[PDB]
Amino acid sequence: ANIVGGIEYSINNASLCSVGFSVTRGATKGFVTAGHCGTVNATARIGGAVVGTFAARVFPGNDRAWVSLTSAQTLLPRVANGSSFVTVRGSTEAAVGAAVCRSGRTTGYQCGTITAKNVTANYAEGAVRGLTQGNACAGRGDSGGSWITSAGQAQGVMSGANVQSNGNNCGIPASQRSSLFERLQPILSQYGLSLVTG
Amino acid sequence: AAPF
Repeated sequence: ANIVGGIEYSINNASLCSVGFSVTRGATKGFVTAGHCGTVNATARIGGAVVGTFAARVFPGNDRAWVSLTSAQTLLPRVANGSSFVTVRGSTEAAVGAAVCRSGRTTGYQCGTITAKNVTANYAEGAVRGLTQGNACAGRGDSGGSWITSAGQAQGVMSGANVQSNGNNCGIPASQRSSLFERLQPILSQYGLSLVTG
Repeated sequence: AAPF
C-alpha cells in the first residue's frame, strides 16, 4: 500500500483510524498515528491487507503511537487532500494564530487555525495533556490523521474533538470547535523516528 | 471532547 497521511487503516479488523505521517526508524518503515487507535502488536490493515503492527504507544497521558510496516509498503512524503496531495517538508511547529489543516478518512481535508496549546482533554480513559487545539473540524475516524500547514510543515496527529450527535464538529461554527492534536516533535524524539519529506 |  502507498502510505499517505490521512488515509484509512483498520486495527484488528475492527476500529478505523487515519494515517498520520510516514517515518523511518533506521531501516524500518512506519507511520505515526494516535495511541488510542490500537495497543502494541495490534494488526494494521490498509484496504484489507496487513501492512504492519503497532510497535509502541502511550495513551492516555499522551496520545501517540507508531506502526512498523513491512518492507513491501511504500512510504510517501505526502498527505491526502481530496485527489491531490500536500508535500511534507519538515516539522517546524507553528504558533497560535497560524492556519493549519488536517486530513482523515471521515471528514477529508479541513483547515482552520491553532487556537491554544497545552490543553488537557479528559477522555473516559483518563486525561491526555499537552495537546494543541485548532478549530478545523473533524469526526470519529479522523484520529491519528495528519495536521499540517499549507507550507508542508507537519504539526501532529488527531487525538479528539467536541463531537456532536452526527459524529463530527463540522456543523457548529469554528468559534465553538475544539479539535485537539498530539504534537509531532515529542513522538519523533521519543521513538527515534525521522519524518519522510519531499 | 472524546477520542477520534
